[PDB]
Formats: sequence, structure tokens, C-alpha cells
Amino acid sequence: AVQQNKPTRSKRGMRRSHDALTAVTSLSVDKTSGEKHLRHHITADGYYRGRKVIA
Amino acid sequence: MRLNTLSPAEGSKKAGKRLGRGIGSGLGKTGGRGHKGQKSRSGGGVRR
Amino acid sequence: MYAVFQSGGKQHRVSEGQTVRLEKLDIATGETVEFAEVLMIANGEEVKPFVDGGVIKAEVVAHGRGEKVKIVKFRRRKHYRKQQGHRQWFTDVKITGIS
Amino acid sequence: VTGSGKKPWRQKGTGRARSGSIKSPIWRSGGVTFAARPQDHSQKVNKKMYRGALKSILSELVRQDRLIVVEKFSVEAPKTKLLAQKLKDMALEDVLIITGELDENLFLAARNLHKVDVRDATGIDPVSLIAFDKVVMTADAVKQVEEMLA
Amino acid sequence: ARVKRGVIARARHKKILKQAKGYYGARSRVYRVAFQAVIKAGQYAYRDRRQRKRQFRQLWIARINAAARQNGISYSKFINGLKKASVEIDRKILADIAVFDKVAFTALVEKAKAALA
Amino acid sequence: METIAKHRHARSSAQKVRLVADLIRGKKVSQALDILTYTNKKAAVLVKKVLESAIANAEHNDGADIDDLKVTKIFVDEGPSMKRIMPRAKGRADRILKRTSHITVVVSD
Amino acid sequence: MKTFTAKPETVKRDWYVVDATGKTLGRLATELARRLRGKHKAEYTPHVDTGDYIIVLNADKVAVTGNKRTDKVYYHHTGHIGGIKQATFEEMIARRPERVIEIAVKGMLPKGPLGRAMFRKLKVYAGNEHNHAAQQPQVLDI
Amino acid sequence: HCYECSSDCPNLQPYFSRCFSTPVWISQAQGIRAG
RNA sequence: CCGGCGAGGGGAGUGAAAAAGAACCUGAAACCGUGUACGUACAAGCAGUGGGAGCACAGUGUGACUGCGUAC
RNA sequence: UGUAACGGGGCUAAACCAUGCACCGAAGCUGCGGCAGCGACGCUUAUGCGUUGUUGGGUAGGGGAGCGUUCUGUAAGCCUGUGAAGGUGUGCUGUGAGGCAUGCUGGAGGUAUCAGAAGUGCGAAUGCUGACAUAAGUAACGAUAAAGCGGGUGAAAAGCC
Repeated sequence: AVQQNKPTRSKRGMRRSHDALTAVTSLSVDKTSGEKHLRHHITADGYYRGRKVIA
Repeated sequence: MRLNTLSPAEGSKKAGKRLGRGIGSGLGKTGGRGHKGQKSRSGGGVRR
Repeated sequence: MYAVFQSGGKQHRVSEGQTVRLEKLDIATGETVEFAEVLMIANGEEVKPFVDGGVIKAEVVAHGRGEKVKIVKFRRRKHYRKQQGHRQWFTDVKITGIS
Repeated sequence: VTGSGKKPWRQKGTGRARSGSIKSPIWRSGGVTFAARPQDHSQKVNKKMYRGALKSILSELVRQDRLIVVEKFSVEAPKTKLLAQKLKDMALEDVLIITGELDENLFLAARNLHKVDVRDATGIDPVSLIAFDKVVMTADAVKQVEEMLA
Repeated sequence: ARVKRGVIARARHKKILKQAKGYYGARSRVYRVAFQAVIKAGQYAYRDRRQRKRQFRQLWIARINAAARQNGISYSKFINGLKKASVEIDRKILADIAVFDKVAFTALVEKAKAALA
Repeated sequence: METIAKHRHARSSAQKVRLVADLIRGKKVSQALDILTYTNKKAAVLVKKVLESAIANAEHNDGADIDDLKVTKIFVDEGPSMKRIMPRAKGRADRILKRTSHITVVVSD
Repeated sequence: MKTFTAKPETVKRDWYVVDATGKTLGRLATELARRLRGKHKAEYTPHVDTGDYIIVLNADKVAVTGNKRTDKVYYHHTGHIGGIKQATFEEMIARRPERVIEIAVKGMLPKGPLGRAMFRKLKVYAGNEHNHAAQQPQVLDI
Repeated sequence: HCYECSSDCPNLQPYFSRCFSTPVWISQAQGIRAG
């Protein structure tokens, strides 16, 4: 329930081989306002798929 | 015959045992006292 | 054209114009030195006890000390430790003759 | 050390090393182990060892020509300027003057000069006869110093 | 005369961490681990100055044995045949010949095969 | 010309900030900006402030020309920890480390 | 003057082919391990793969003396608690007769990354024909 | 702006050294049977 | 100037010096990063040591493979 | 627990017995170079140094030599703003503790020598103090009475109004 030996710099970074965040690299431009947005999300100004939805 | 030229006679000054100061001195880790008994304690040693 | 001679308790195989490092010979720097005891001269044709008249003649280059070795003696749990350094004297000779 | 004799924690039970005083010398801010006391660093010198030394220093000062005997060394005014001249003609810079009389005119005139010391032939010592480049003695003073060293 | 010991304990520690370059992990950084890394590394260095002279004699003997057997004799009969012929070349040079001048080794084997039998 | 902007004593832990820093290491500074905009971390809001400041530190002082900037160096150091106390069960107390960090963005044409 | 060491680029391993019909197994298998390792060469150096590529042919016709055909058992364990499976020599000749030469040679090669690479140069075939005509293997007569 | 506050420890342990170490009252480990 | 009329930072300036900027002389070590060279994804164990390629630099660095080797 | 009673592979000799020869094999011996202790040497003419003999595994322990640190004298001396101590590298050389030179930081003090005095050398004492790791970005976020929306403000609102 507790370690017998302090793990190393090696094993601490080996565990964080999968802690690395994944960037999006998939921003989508809107066809009526040219805003980049998340795919299938509305824009910051409230356009979505060419239509003004939220305003 | 200046103050930085005067020496003692040879052998007039022996150094003095410094105990418990490492392996090379031959007096480390017990202080010349051996292992655990009455005589190796601080103040130990029987009377005359 | 190489030959085998034997100088500092060890045997060396040298060619012409080669420096070989030997044990510390006590001959001054710049003096020609003969090694009359040549074990085996070889070429396209080879000559092997000792040879009869082949002499390696060299020329003394330098008298240095070697890279320092650390001698560490250790006895675990027994309160014993001993360091010592060592630089070994050598003699470099450039080989100026294979007979 | 200012502190209480309270044992800091209990002897058993807590997993900390056993302690019994906050003023133990292993601890920070408590206790020098073999702490100093004011002591006397004087040594005994035998009189025949003290006199044998001074007879052996004065014998060596005439060997390395650092004893110069004068017959009078006195200066008229109690002025450091005159004595500063006193040894230029004498060709002295680091000197110890040893006189037999109680000359207070000469005594003040070397009180500011660092390398010049005036004595009274009875307080000359080991380290003063060595740490000066020339020792200059008046002839009345070398009569007394010859006497006390027999 | 109080003596602070930060300057010469730093230097004594720094001297040992400098001998521990290239060691893994805390054996290069931590003094307690790096001290007994360096003391063990000097212990091995003493021992393998003995083992170096054995490991190379092992390596020469294995190469003379191979190069004798290409010339049709074993190492034992080649070394016995050289001693009966009073040839005094050591095994360092006998192995040096065996890779660099093979025709100077087939002559040595012949001078051993002759004076043996 | 390398242009530095720093954010010292950033109140997020350095391991949390270093996750977001590896997203924008070497990227072009326009692409680095909207990686940090659609990253759902608190460190993403912190690092984007330094990058947007290094963008203005370049074009106000050293020169101009936003569009050829790149996030050349990006590295997170550990600032001084603020030490706090969480009380635990049975009288016990623990030390909480409010771990600060030092975000440094070096932008460069 | 340092002793020569062979290099793992300038070494040139030659291809040999061996007909293992009627040969005593570990008398065969120890000359294979000698030449897989490279101890028959004056250029031998114990940290470099200096050996040869040996093609063993007719592995199923390898011979053992005595009663070893029915009494030499091959023990392997599968990692599970039952585990200890075993096959005699004649069962091993029926199932995978290539394995008999390969097991015997593998115990005679050194243990480690290098001896595992010396095992890669032992091409063992149960039949009489290999595929390595392009490497032009010389006949190595045992 | 009045910053760089300290790490005010608990007012229980007067040796801040062990303040975050052990509670120093009772050590209950109860399963010991040696005979 | 960027920022939230922030915090922090980048300039400009002072000064011999701001890597003396107040969390301020010097600033070690543990510990934590970034950049670069080399090694590393079929290889078993006190992590070194002896041998040793290859590579990268201008001797240094790394260290495949390998012998011996169970800390204090 | 798994072959598990050649170390293994394997061996019908690679096993036993007898004989013989060769070889391998240690830090033993020899060679080569170095160093030290002890003697015998009058070898020298304080006697160093030489010549020969032989010895140098070591715990407890005894004996003999040193190294370095701080402080006093030598020191109103020498070094030092044309860069001290310290820190950090590198190189050189001592049998060792170590020593020296120097590139960069540092920005004002340091001390040949020979003596003198010791708070004189740390890896350990479940040592003491500070700092920082580790587990681990894990457990948890303290009553399972419960929240959802729309406005507002704001740099930002699940929590504020």
C-alpha cells in the first residue's frame, strides 16, 4: 500500500507518456462569416453553418 | 633568527591522538576503545 | 617489413617509422638504441630462436609518465580503505631500422 | 543554554529519534559539547631557561650584526621630528632602543613611530629582541643587561 | 577558533561527484550514492587490471588456436612445437601475426610442425 | 529577434502548465493562438496571455510582422511554493503546496 | 599497440550447407556452434558475430546413439501451473524435426543478445532442399 | 502589495520541525501476538 | 506597450552594475525544466568495470555488443 | 510451483580404469619498470645519499609520518579594483589527504614562509534545522436537503444579484 523504493525520474516520465494533451488541429471555417470554430459547434458570434442562429 | 625562522627541537612536539576521525587515522569508529563493553562507554571503566 | 623484438619484459611488433611505447629504458633522449635480440623479421620473406644479424635500431623520443591509475582497496564492513595513485614511466622510441 | 529540562517527546511510541533535552548538542540552538571556559594560557619558564634564552639571543644579535651599542642616545626636545632624524644619520628604520635611564623625552618621541621602540633595559624580552631589525643599546644599558644575565 | 566547514566539505563532495559522471540516476547527483559508486568503481578497476591480462591471453590463445587449425594443427601441438624449436614469441604477437600476416603464420606453423615431429 | 514574455508566479502548477506548453512548441504563432483557444485547460488561459503578450512585445519594441513569428522556446519553471495546512483526521495536519510556476514564451521571427 | 578486433561491418560471413543425415546430434551440433560463433577464424573476437551462415539439411535423419531415440526427453514449461510438457526424441522428430538441431545448437551458443544473433544464422531444414541458392552455400563436409 | 505571506503552521506542535510529522499522542497498532 | 484602469512582463530610463528591481550582495547542492550530441522499443539482475565497434564534435561526448560483477 | 540428483547443451565416449605426452589455468612464481619498510654494509665521513639482503593481506589494537581548515605572531610585510574571498569549469602533478595554474561569474578582501592555538575535517547516530523530491496530478474536495432557467453586472458567472 506504499512503495518500498522511491521511483525514478525515468519511471515518472515513463508514466506520463500518455499524459500528453492532444491538440485539435481541426478548426472549421464558417461559410458566411469566416470565423474559425469547433466542428459542429456554433461560432463565437453565433453563426452556424451559414445561418445566424443565436445572435 | 627572526620570528618566522624559529623551530622546535625534533621530536619535542608529538602531535596528539585525535580520535574518531576516519579510517586513515587508525583511531576512527571506536576511538581506540574496541567494541561494546564497560570500558568503551563514556565515563565507563572500573575504579582502582 | 615488420619485426618482433622484446624490450621491457614484453614483446613488440613494430615497423619502420613507427613509435612504440616501451618500459622506462635508462638511455637519454635522442640516443640511438639497438635491440640486438630480434625474435622474428618478416617481409614477403620471413626470418625467425633469435635472428642471426637482424638488429632493430630505434631512436629515443620521450620519457613520460602514464595516465594516472587510481588504486582503491576496500573491505566492506571491516573498516578498511586504502587509496593509491600510479603513473607508470615509459619510453617512446621511433623505429629507424629493421635489418 | 536557556531552555527547559522537559523531555521533548516521549521515549517510546512516536517514531522520532529519542531525545531528552532541547539543549542537547546534537540539536540546533542548544549546547556546545565541550564548551570553552576562560583559561590561563601562560606557561612556566625556568629562570635559567629565560636567562639562557636572552643570553642566546644577545649572542646571536652580534653574530648577524643587529646589535649596535651606542654610548648615548638621547634627544633634546621631546619631538618625534628630531628622532625621525635621530636614525637617518644612524641609518635605522626598524629599531629597538634600549636605555638605562628614565628618559621620558626620548620615550615620547618614539611613541608615534611604529617601527621604533624604547625600553628601559629591564623590560627587554624574547620577542622584542627578535622582531626588530636593529637593537641599539646605550653603554649604561648594556652594563645593566650584562649584569642581570650574569 | 570556530571552524566552519562548508568550503572544504563542498570541495570534498564535488571531487567525488566529478568522478561519478555518466552514472545512472542518483549515482551522479547524490553524494551518498555516488560515493559508493566511485568506491565500487575503483574496486572493479583494481580487479579488472588483473582480469585484463587474462582476458587478452584468453583472446590470443583462441585466435592462435583458430589460425593453427587452418594450417592443420591444434594450439597444443603448435605451442609444443614452438618450444621444441626454441621459438620465444609470445601469444600477443602470435595472434597479431595470425590476422595481419597469415603467410608469416603458416611459416611459423611449418617451423612448429617440423621440429615437433 | 527573440522576444521574451514571462509570467512569473503563475498560480497553476508547473506540471499542469507544461501539458499545454507542449501543444504550441514550434508552431506558427497564429496556429499557436487558436490551439490555446480551443484547449479546455486553465493553463491554456494562462499561457495564451503570455503568448499574446509576446506577440505584442515583438511588434512594439523589436520590430513588426506578426505573421512570421513562431513560438520558438516555451518552457515552464517552478516558482516558489506557498505552504498551507490541511487539517486531517485525529489531530493530524498535512502540508498543502500551492505550487506556482513561471511561464516563459519566446517568440521569434 | 592494441590487439586487433574485428568489426561488425568488415566481417564477411560465408554460407555453408551441411547434410545432417546419420550424424550424431551433439557431435554435429558442436561444430555448428563453433562455426556459428566464429571460433574457426583467426579474426575471432568474442563480442562480434564473426561466424558463418550454416544451412542444415535433412535434419530429421540426425542420429543419436544408445537408447536416446526413445529416452531423451525434451522438457519445456508453458508458464501455467500445469505447464511441464514433454516430448521424447522420436516425438520431436515427428512434430518439428527442425527443432532438434535448433535446441541442441542453442544450448551451445552463448546466452545474450549476441548468441541470440548467432542463432539467426542457422538455417535448419527437415528436407533435402533449401531456398538459398542465391547465397551459393559451399558444401561443408562433416 | 503585502505579499509573500508565510506558511503558518499548526499551534499544536511547538517544534515546527515535526509539526507536519506525527500527531505525537497515541500510537495504536493493535495486532501483536508473540505468544 | 500586452493585460482585467490586474498580476506579471517587454521596452525606455537611472546607475559602474538591474543576471543590484525591492520575492533585491555572493547565489552551492538536492530538486525541476528547455535546447543540443549520442544511445535506446527481442531485452533480464547492485547499473559499474575491462574490452569495444559505430556515431557526433573539436582529445571530448555517447555507448551497441561483450567478460567479470549480489550496495553501504 | 518446473525439467530439477551432469551447472546446462549434449555425450556410447565427451563415462570409468591404467599409462604416457602436450596444453590451459591464480593477484603463486619469473620477466620488466616503479615505490616503501627493515637490516647488513664506515658505502659514505653530523651522516645524508649509495650498495646488497630480505620484507610490504589485514579487523581490534599499538607505533611512525603527514594533509587541509579557522585563528595568533612573523604582517604598517607581500598579493589585491589591470579584480580578493567565494562559486563554477578546465588543465597540469603529488603515493595519498591534496596542491598549483587558469576561463567565466563575483565585486573587496586575502594571506608565501616558519612557528603557535584548536568549536580542526561527517554518510550513517529511527541524529538536529532548513530546503526539496517520492507516491501523484493519485486520494479527497466534510452529511445523498436538489436543483433548473431567464435577465443583470463583469475580463470572465453552475456558485454573486
